[PDB]
Amino acid sequence: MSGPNPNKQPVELNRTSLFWGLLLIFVLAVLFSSYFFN
Amino acid sequence: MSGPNPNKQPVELNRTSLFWGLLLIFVLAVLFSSYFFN
Amino acid sequence: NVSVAAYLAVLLGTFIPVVFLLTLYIQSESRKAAET
Amino acid sequence: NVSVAAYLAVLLGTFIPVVFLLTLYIQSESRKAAET
Amino acid sequence: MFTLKIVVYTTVTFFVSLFTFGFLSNDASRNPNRK
Amino acid sequence: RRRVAQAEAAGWFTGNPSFGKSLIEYSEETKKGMREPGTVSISAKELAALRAEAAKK
Amino acid sequence: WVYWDLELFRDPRTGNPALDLPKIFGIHLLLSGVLCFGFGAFHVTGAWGPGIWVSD
Amino acid sequence: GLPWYRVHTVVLNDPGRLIAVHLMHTALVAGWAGSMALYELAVFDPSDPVLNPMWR
Amino acid sequence: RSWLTCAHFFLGFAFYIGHLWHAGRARAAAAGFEKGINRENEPTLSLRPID
Amino acid sequence: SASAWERFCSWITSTDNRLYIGWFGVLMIPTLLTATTVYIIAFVAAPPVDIDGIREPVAGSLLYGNNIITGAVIPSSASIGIHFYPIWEAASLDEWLYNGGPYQLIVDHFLLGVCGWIGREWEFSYRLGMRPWISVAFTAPVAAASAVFLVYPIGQGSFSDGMPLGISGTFNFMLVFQAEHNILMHPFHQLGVAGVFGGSLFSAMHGSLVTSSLIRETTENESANYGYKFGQEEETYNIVAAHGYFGRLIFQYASFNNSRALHFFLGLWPVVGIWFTALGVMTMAFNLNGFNFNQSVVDSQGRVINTWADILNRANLGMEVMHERNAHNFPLDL
Amino acid sequence: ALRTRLGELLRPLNSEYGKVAPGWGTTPIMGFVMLLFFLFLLIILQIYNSSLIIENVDVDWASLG
Amino acid sequence: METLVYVFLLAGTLGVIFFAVFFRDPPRIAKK
Amino acid sequence: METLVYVFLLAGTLGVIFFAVFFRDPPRIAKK
Amino acid sequence: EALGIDDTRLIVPVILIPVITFILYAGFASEQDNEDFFDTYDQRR
Ligand code: CLA
Ligand code: CLA
Ligand SMILES: CCCCCCCCCCCCCCCC(=O)OC[C@H](CO[C@@H]1O[C@H](CS(=O)(=O)O)[C@@H](O)[C@H](O)[C@H]1O)OC(=O)CCCCCCCCCCCCCCC
Ligand SMILES: CCCCCCCCCCCCCCCC(=O)OC[C@H](CO[C@@H]1O[C@H](CS(=O)(=O)O)[C@@H](O)[C@H](O)[C@H]1O)OC(=O)CCCCCCCCCCCCCCC
Ligand SMILES: CCCCCCCCCCCCCCCC(=O)OC[C@H](COP(=O)(O)OC[C@@H](O)CO)OC(=O)CCCCCCCCCCCCCCC
Ligand SMILES: CC1=CCCC(C)(C)[C@H]1/C=C/C(C)=C/C=C/C(C)=C/C=C/C=C(C)/C=C/C=C(C)/C=C/C1=C(C)CCCC1(C)C
Ligand code: OEX
Ligand SMILES: [Cl-]
Repeated sequence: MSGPNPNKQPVELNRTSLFWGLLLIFVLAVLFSSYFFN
Repeated sequence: MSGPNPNKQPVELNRTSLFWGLLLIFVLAVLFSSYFFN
Repeated sequence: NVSVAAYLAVLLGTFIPVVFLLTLYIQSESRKAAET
Repeated sequence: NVSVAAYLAVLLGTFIPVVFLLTLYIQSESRKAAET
Repeated sequence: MFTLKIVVYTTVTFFVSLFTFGFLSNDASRNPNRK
Repeated sequence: RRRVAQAEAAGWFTGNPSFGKSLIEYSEETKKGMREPGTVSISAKELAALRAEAAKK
Repeated sequence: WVYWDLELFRDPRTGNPALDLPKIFGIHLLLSGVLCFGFGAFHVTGAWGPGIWVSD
Repeated sequence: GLPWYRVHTVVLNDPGRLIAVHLMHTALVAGWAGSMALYELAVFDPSDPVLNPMWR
Repeated sequence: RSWLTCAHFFLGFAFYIGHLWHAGRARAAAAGFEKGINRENEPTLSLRPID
Repeated sequence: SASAWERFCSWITSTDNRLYIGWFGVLMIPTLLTATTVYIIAFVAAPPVDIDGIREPVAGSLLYGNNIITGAVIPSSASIGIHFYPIWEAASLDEWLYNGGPYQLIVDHFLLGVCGWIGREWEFSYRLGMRPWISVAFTAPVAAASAVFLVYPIGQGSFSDGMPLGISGTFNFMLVFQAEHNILMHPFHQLGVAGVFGGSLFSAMHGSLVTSSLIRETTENESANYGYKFGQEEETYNIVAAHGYFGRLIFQYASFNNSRALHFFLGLWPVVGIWFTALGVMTMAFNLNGFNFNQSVVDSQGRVINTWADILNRANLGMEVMHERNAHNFPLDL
Repeated sequence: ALRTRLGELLRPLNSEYGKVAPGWGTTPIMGFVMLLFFLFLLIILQIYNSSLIIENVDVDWASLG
Repeated sequence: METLVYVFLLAGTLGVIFFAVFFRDPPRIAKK
Repeated sequence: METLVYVFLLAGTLGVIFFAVFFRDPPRIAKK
Repeated sequence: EALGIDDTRLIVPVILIPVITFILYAGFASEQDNEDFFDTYDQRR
């Protein structure tokens, strides 16, 4: 019972998604840093 | 040529090492936080 | 002048999702490499 | 009183190696999972 | 303060009673070499 | 040989097939044989149907 | 999370993991009605409770 | 697999990638020198070299 | 008073240590594993793994 | 089929619980949880405590201006002494907080809990069919904790003299203890220092000798720890090789041929050392102090020629005249 | 699937997955109740909007007294 | 405000201890 | 001192752009 | 003050709880054999 859960699925993130996420987070930081600081 | 480097090796970290590293980092933070703050 | 503890906000909000994405990418790449 | 920018030191020095260890562990576990 | 005292007395008596009557319950037999 | 028995029957050798094995060591197995002892191979649909029939009514 | 495969969560007719959502909604609606009635009848009214904040 | 403390031994018998990691370390050191100089220039006060020199 | 108190506190602690030693060994010798674990029937190997 | 009490005893003494409870654990778990809860909440948020009894409270909690290093649960008031001070013996809860009652609560529960831990180590040694002398080894740190938390307050007549539940408080305890008893010159404390230094030496020595002579069972691209499998029958390292190396290092019978005798020595040296230093603190609780070699060297006339013990005495005097400010109204410290 | 005391107690409460009433069932009375709820929401919205003024219902901070 | 950081670090250490105890890698014997 | 944070964020964004251009996943046709 | 008892209501739990635990233990002991043995400990439970 405590063992193989049949709903276990792998999680993927290709390099395109990694670069999009990095760009999104860094651009959001660039945008909101001026407003958090002031 | 630009392709399979024969020296490529996988990197492992079992759960015991993960817990030891977490304990080490958190205990170091507990120890040095009082001195960084003052 | 500039309010403090906003350095923490900017740097942590930059780091944590970046950490999450880097971990996801490395995990996926190592799973692909072990599939081979 | 308590010096500022030491919050950044404490929190980043706590997070970054923890991030490194978590990424290593998740990468290793996914490589083991795809080895099966 | 009396209510806290009687609660603490009840708790200590309860756990000490469990200890005492548990070690009286043939504790030496509870070993892997029995039988 | 009498101690790998009486321990396999007790529940050892099952549950964590990659415990004392390194990444390369555990990758060398699960690719040329050496399944986890005490376990069998079964498809997900067959296992789901068996679990459905176990909880029938 | 550890004990996920409880027999309660499996349909007696089919065996697949299923939830009888209409009856679950009935149970939760009955519980929420009891909680709402109790809150408004004892807590707000002060029958057994403090009441709510009332200003001028 | 390699432990975390042996991850750099892959360039031990790879001269090209040994040169690559040496170049990366050299670039990091040179960049630290440049950035440290820029920060120190940002926080330096050259008005009074007698009572507020660079070591103060 | 200091001599008597220190000497008898030392001896009381030492004899508590002796009590623990001899009570443990008495239990282990009565049960029959005071000389070590039996290789043929190890009690731990016959138990279910705990995790 | 069995009675309810029999099933309760089977569950308490069960080897299938993730953490073994046992009958000693019945006493241990609630006492240790109570001490842990009170310690956490009193370390985070507790008002200052008048430890000296002179109406000059000392702040020890994080919310009153302390960090991890300076934070401590302050010992109880000197007005209390070693009187039993639970919550219900105070007029109010804040009076109990002012007089350091939490220190007594934590100390009593912690000492009961560590006695329970000794008994529980014995109990799970008995349930597994192994030899029960790990508890004898654990009695040494328990002896030291008892000496610094209960026996010293008993000897000095006040729970204010016990070791504070902190770090800087621990250092203050050490400094005042050196000032008033000269613990460095006490041979039992010297035996304890030899015990800890020798324990470190022997731990490093045994670890290096085992790691040096590991039997080759792995490849070059993996950790050497995976050459040992949990539950294997064969030995994972060459005991003869380590014995030969250590025999040629010092002399051929400076090593232990027997691994069982070697491990008995490993478990014996620091346990005996800590036993002796704990008993030394217990004896200095009743003012049987260490060696006094002050003014032991005089010249032909009789002028005092100082030694290192005299400089140590000067340091102890510096600590003595500064400890417990405004709590001494009389010349001697009896 | 392991069986527990609480699981066996609650089993009949989760045992009728997919059981439906044939046809339209109670849809018309459901629609009637939904219509009443719509009217009630409209009434209270227009009261809070002051588009519906009722006797002794003064939507104002001053009604607190 | 550093008290919050101290409490966070202590609670994180205790959480690491909790997960190391109860979510540890289960030891099993290998079939070597 | 926030100027340093602004410069760090801008340089990190430019580094992300650089790595996305030159260290991208190489597009290849599959054998479907 | 015997056992630190200053109010007579404190004696009710101190005496009562061991009585109930003894009742459970007495059921357990009445389930037992309860005849003399010649050994270091009794292996019958
Ligand atoms: C959802 C509805 C609701 C809400 C939000 C409240 C909210 C409140 N009520 Mg209230 N009340 C309600 C319904 C409600 N009531 C009803 C229906 C009744 C009638 C029965 C009452 C009767 C009532 C009285 C008589 C009183 C209140 C009081 C209060 C206030 C403090 C209580 C509190 O914060 O508990 C927060 C509770 C929790 C966060 C739950 C945590 C409990 C932990 C888990 C304890 C664990 C123990 C448990 C047994 C498990 C142990 C075993 C385990 C270890 C394995 C609070 C404003 C008190 C008051 O005036 O306050 C000033 C008060 O005296 N209420
Ligand atoms: C807490 C209230 C509540 C909730 C959430 C439900 C929920 C449900 N009831 Mg129900 N019911 C309730 C109270 C409630 N009931 C009461 C008090 C009674 C009277 C005893 C009933 C009597 C009843 C019957 C008789 C039936 C249900 C049924 C149902 C189910 C299907 C509903 C459906 O088809 O939606 C239809 C509606 C939608 C799918 C979407 C509606 C979206 C709205 C209209 C959009 C409006 C947006 C717009 C901007 C609003 C502007 C207006 C505003 C400004 C004024 C569903 C589980 C049916 C069922 O399956 O039975 C088991 C059924 O036959 N109910
Ligand atoms: C980008 C390359 C990075 C590596 C290059 C290395 C050389 C460059 C130098 C870097 C300088 C960083 C420290 C700044 C100095 C300082 O902290 O003290 C100066 C002030 C003192 O406080 C001040 O104090 C003043 C009063 S008083 O002094 O407290 O009394 C008051 O004005 C106010 O409280 C406050 O402003 O500190 C601050 O308040 C600012 C917070 C620090 C700035 C955030 C650094 C952003 C970059 C970090 C990147 C993370 C790394 C991830 C891995 C890639
Ligand atoms: C003034 C004199 C009167 C008071 C002093 C009394 C002397 C005390 C010691 C004598 C009694 C104990 C005998 C030896 C202990 C033992 O268990 O023997 C069994 C073996 C002995 O040799 C082993 O002996 C075995 C044979 S046999 O079974 O023991 O017969 C053999 O198989 C094995 O190879 C061999 O290594 O145990 C050991 O290896 C440990 C030897 C050292 C232990 C005693 C010496 C004291 C060390 C310092 C004490 C700690 C202080 C730390 C403070 C910082
Ligand atoms: C800009 C870059 C910034 C990043 C730099 C910093 C990131 C690097 C930080 C990683 C350090 C991690 C080390 C842990 C990693 C870890 O411990 O793994 C344990 C590891 C296990 O060894 P094996 O060879 O079996 O490893 C198996 C492998 O799978 C592990 O990779 O052993 C070691 O690494 C030896 C070091 C022992 C270290 C003991 C640490 C315990 C110290 C005490 C803990 C506190 C005690 C508290 C009470 C006082
Ligand atoms: C906290 C700590 C841990 C323990 C030790 C110690 C106490 C000393 C302390 C030391 C920490 C350490 C090692 C910090 C390291 C800091 C470093 C390496 C900073 C270096 C940053 C590098 C920088 C900006 C590089 C900037 C270069 C750029 C844009 C180049 C851009 C360009 C490229 C890429 C292509 C050509 C065109 C152009 C424009 C030249
Ligand atoms: O507090 Mn702790 O040490 Ca008993 O003596 Mn007096 O007081 Mn104080 O001096 Mn000495
Ligand atoms: Cl004085």
